[PDB]
Amino acid sequence: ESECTLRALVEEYNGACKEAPKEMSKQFTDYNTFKRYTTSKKDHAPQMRLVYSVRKPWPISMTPSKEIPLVFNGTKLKDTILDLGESKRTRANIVVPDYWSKYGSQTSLEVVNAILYAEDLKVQRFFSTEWGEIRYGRMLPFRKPVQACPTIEEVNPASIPHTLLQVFCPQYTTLDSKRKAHMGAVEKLKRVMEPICKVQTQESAVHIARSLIDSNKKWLPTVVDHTPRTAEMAHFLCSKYHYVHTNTQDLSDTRSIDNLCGELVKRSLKCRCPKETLVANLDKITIQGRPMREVLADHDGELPYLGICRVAMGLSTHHTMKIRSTKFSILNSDHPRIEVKKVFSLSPDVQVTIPYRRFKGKAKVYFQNDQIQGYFSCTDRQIDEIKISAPKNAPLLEPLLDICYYGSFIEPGFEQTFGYPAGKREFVDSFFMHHSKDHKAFLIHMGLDKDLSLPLSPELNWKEPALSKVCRVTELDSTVQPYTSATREFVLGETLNVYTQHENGLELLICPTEIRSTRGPLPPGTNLSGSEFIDIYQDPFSRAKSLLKSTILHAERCKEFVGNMLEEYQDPAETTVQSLVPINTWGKSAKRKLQEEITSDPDWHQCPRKRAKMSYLAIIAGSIQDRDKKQTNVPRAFMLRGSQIEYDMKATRGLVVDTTNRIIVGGETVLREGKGGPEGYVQTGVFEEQPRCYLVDTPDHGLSMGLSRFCVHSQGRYFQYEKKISIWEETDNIKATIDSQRDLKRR
Amino acid sequence: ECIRESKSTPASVITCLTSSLQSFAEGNPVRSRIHEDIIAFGINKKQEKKQ
Amino acid sequence: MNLFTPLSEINPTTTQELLYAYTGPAPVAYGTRTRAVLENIIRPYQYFYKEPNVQRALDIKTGCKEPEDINVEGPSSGFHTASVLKLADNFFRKYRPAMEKLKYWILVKLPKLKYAELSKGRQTYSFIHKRNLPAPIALEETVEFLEQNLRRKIGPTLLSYCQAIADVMELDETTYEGARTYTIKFSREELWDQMRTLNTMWKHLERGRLNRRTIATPSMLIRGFVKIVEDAAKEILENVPTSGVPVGGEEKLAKLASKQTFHTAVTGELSGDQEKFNECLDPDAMRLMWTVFLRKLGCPDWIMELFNIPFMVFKSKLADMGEGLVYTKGKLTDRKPLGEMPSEFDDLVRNVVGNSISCRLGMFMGMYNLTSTLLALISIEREELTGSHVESSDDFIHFFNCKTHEEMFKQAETLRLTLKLVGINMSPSKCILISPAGIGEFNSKFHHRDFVGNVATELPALVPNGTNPMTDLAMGLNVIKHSVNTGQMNLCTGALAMRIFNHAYKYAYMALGVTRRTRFMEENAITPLLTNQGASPVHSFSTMHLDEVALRRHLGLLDEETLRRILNPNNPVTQKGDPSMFFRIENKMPQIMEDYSVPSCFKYTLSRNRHKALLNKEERYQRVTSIINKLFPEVLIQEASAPGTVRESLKRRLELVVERSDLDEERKKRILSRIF
RNA sequence: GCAAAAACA
RNA sequence: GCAAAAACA
RNA sequence: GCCUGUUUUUGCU
RNA sequence: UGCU
RNA sequence: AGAGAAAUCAAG
Repeated sequence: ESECTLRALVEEYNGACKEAPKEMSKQFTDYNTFKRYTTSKKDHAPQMRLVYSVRKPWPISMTPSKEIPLVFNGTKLKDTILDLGESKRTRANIVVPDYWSKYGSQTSLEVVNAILYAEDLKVQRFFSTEWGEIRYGRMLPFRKPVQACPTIEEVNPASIPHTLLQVFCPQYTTLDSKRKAHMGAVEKLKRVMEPICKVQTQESAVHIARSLIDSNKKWLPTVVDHTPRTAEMAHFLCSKYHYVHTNTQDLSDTRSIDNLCGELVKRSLKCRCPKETLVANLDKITIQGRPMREVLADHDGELPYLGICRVAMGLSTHHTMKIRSTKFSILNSDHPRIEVKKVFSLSPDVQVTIPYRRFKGKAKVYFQNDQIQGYFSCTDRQIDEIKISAPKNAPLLEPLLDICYYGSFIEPGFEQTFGYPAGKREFVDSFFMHHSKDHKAFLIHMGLDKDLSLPLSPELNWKEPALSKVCRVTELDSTVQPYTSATREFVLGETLNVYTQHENGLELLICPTEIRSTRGPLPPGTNLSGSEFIDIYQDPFSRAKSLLKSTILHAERCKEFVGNMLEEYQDPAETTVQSLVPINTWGKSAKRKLQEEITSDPDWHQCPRKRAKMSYLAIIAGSIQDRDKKQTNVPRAFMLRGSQIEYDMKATRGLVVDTTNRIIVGGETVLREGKGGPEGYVQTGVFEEQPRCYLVDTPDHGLSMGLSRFCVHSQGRYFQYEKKISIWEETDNIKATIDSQRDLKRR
Repeated sequence: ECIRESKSTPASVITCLTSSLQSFAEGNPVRSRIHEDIIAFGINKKQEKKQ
Repeated sequence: MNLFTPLSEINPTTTQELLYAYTGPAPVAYGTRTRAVLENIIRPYQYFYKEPNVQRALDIKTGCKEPEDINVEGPSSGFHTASVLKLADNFFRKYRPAMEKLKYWILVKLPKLKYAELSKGRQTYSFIHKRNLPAPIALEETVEFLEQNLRRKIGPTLLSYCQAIADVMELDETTYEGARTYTIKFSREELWDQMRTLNTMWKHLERGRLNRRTIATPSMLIRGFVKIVEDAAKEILENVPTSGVPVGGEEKLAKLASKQTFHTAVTGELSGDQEKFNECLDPDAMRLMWTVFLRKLGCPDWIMELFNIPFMVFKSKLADMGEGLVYTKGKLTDRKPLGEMPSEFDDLVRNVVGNSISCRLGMFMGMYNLTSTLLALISIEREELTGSHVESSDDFIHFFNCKTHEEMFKQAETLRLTLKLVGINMSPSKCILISPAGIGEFNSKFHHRDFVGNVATELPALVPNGTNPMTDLAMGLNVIKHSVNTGQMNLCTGALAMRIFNHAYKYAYMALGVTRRTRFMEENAITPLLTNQGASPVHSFSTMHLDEVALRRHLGLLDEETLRRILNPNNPVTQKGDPSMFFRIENKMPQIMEDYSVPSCFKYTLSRNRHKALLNKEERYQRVTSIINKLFPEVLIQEASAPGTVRESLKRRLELVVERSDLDEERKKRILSRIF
């Protein structure tokens, strides 16, 4: 029973105290030092003894057990003649495991399933991949770090220990540790290790879970546009002579996170000084229950908007400069790619300044597109050499023209017009179309030669024979691949431009206003209630729910919202409010009701029911009114625009329901009368002895009961969280102080 | 919380069900695939069995 | 050799695999190391002057030589002080991010370094037992020595350990008390000599050399000091383009490929080695380079002193001579010390300190691979050199991009001279330059169009490991898989290696032919069903990564009834001697302790068939660690931080576990009654 | 898994 | 963290 | 007997 | 006492 | 004897 474990622990503690009178006078923190003292497990050349060791009379050492017969069918399975130690001393014949393969006690099938869980996952993963057709061919390897094995959930390295602590020993954690843990991974890991922990020891299960949520990237030679997303199958699907075609999609939420980040960046560029707006909004948005900073840290993707948001949070980005379908990486350059504000005065009133980027000094850029791989060297706007490793007879139109656009080498466009300039995208499209139908600028820029050794044909094809050949274009003699030695650190511009710190300045890496990507689904569980952009939601129900959660749960936001709606001032949620209420004629009555409710009760912004009534009145007040219709009295309830959802002033039904016990907004209990934590908790105390208040079992256990004071245990210390009485968080008070300092500095 | 688990229908499909419920609540009747959807709809089951 | 030089289908670079006699025996060393040790001692003195004058070189403390004294036609021991200063300044001015990372490491990472990192080493010379001992044993005995001579406790950090080492040096007499009981005495001079003593010893089973070389090991009194400088050098080298030592495997190949850009008219590729390395490098040059790095970083004086301790200790090194030079009268064989009778090393008699000999020049040992790499890299940074350089320790490759051949030759000679300025001599017979680049070698990696795979560098790992059938099969198959992934072995070689490994692995476990195991299985009607039992292979080329048991279960080759027996966690074969603790996810009692066995019955332990007090002390430490792990599940995921000593910490933890056990109050009282 | 004399997955 | 093995310098 | 540094493979705590 |  | 190579094993 449960008492046997306590008995065993007590006897172990007593024996360790008696058998080791010293080794406990040391501090507990000395464990990190003396856990490594495990000598006498060392051995030398076990492989040079295996043949003899197996062929010894008694090779196997096991504990004394009665399940192994002394003699079975004339063979002596075990030997107890010597018994020098008599404990872990009896020796067994080499055939004992073979004997046990039969004639042995069995185990439940659940145990067998639990033991082979990860190996079975690997086997089904192998037998579930489509074994395609082998495509033999010469291949130029690309050495990159790739994930060793797939993970059930990707978590940033800082949050792995807290996730494991929440999975295995929640009773010895604090609320900060719980907040830093990935709760989705916690649930997945708990479900996975429920049967596994019954057959694996503590450390074995801990590190099995760690491996299930650890990336563990390793460098391997891969094939471009054939990345198997994991090195589990590289020996089968890849080599220097073949690949096996496979059809596997991403099945990852990185695309949705890109969509969310793109919406945030696009809406942030429309305000004043977008950088701090984006930073503040990223600190107020939560996907599922995880803060946006942590989920950005979790997903280290190649995508542009994800990279911009990761840089805004101080993290790194792996994004590479991409033109159409060709990726460019600067091997080394004298100066960063500069930009020229080429103004076009084609018309006096109609003039557009279209800026392009070029090189100054010498530079060497690696390019990759499909199977085409190589590098080129340039000086200023002149190409010196190009080396390409491409399959024979391949058309090199698009990669070469992407190179020309990247370096601004050919000069029909950029500084010129080849026709009136209007917008960046139109000019780029015209450039590409013009050079697609007229690709002679490359030939007049590079020159022609009659040598047959040069592989680039005048029609921009690889190894096709022709009378003339394109000069200074040769085959890639040696493998070339980008590699950065120093840890690149990125700089985010005030206009949300991602820069890389080059020696002589700043190198542009990601630049919005030309990142073309259509809108996509948002990540599930996204919470925009605390952010300034609720209109990102495309669903009226979600918009209304987020707006009402913002107003109800916080008094100051309700104050600001009511004030802006009543006085027609600019509000962050003007678009949402205008899109929620149909075109009506209740604005004047709503503003009136606001006036009498404010005058009658100056102390209204403390009862959530009053906040709900004021929010309803303000939402109607800030609605889009109709001109050619006389104003009417505000109704008790109205219907959301383009929907059958009812919003009610009395909050008896529909979108908001305020029962005596609790308030429900959009089917979710936002506020509970006595058991809730809307204002949060603060730590308030670390002690080595239990304080004078209740000790909860786990941090989440104390978060549900909602006591005024409770403690948690974590490595011999007690943390007694009580309550938050301040009406502001640390982040925005720090923001206010920093802005006040900088707004005294400006004079 | 799972009471009875059947080998025919693994209990991991409750993740798919809850994901669908949340997506539908968020105004998205159709949602992107998740890993638990692999053994929920027999994706690549024909190829698995054949191989 | 003409059979190894194809001309039509493949090139000799691909056949460089054939220039390997591996799978044959590796050479061993037999007798006295005294001749080799004395030769390594005398070589730095022979190279200081252009004309070998050993007697005039033994009185030199710091090896600093004028630029006109630097030998250009042979090895040159010593450095130019002004050259070292200027080149270190140039290397600091460039690669500013590397210096920023160095500052980050000094401020953040250095204070968190623990002296338990010293336990990761192999056999270490012990100044107490005058022998070679495993690093944990030597570290623990050194910690006890410091604790009982300074009458205080040593902090877990490495800085505290180094400060204790420095503090003990201030004492006049130090004593060591240890269980057998026995007491040994150290004076300041005796303990200083033991601090600066390197234990020399042969290097066995080394391939690729005609002559046997001698390896050395330092004491724990200086390994800690070397650890800080090595970590700082690694931090710097990870952020400089010209380094090749901190990266390895495929990352090193990617870094090399990033520099194989040949676009100018004359594009050379110089690949060579440095001759007489580890003995032409004065530690004072490394001192000066580190001092310049720390001065230009604004570092205080204490960090400079800490960085300069190890190189001075190596300037005062005492290399342990062997058991004597071999002397013969007729056909006799007698071993005599250096100074007994004349030999070719008579000039070094004055440096004899007991059985050890001093040497103020050179390093004598590769204890500063990263620092020597940094010293090599600082010399590269100069205006004349415009090519790409990669240096690991003493193997380097250089890529030239020059307009004319004469400019390339001038750059190559400038490279040679600037290496010689800091005491690094290019091996003339081992450095080869190809004027059109495209063919080269670095760390035995040959590339012509791409880095060609090198078979026979993976053959020594193809033997079964000898732990147990499951572990042996798993690691052999995964080694073959890694060789396939890295491009060393292709489809055919991978499959052939799999077959050879499988056949040897089945032989080693008595699974082929008629053996005792096979006879017992036959007479008792036991079908094998497993690879180690003689069954047909289940693993294939595409299934190297799959576990045997899971794959057999999936394919139906292993039925569930036998699975219920093989994977029994209660089998006597792999039963543990003590109970183990188990987690219980979402349970009233989250920890249950019970007897356990390794699930697989074929993961048995083979008996091995044959400072004792320190070993009992290790066993006591293991017991304390086991009880701490049982009572503190959270130290398995994060570092231990509970306050107080071990006894009180576990006492309160055991209590708190009891009051949450959900038992009766009086039962909790009776459990607490018997807690010591 | 659906379904029955084999199709879907 | 530990243990075993391998390659290179 | 079996150093130092980097990388890799496996297993166990 | 049995590796192609 | 031999193995072997810059000196060891072939006993204490």
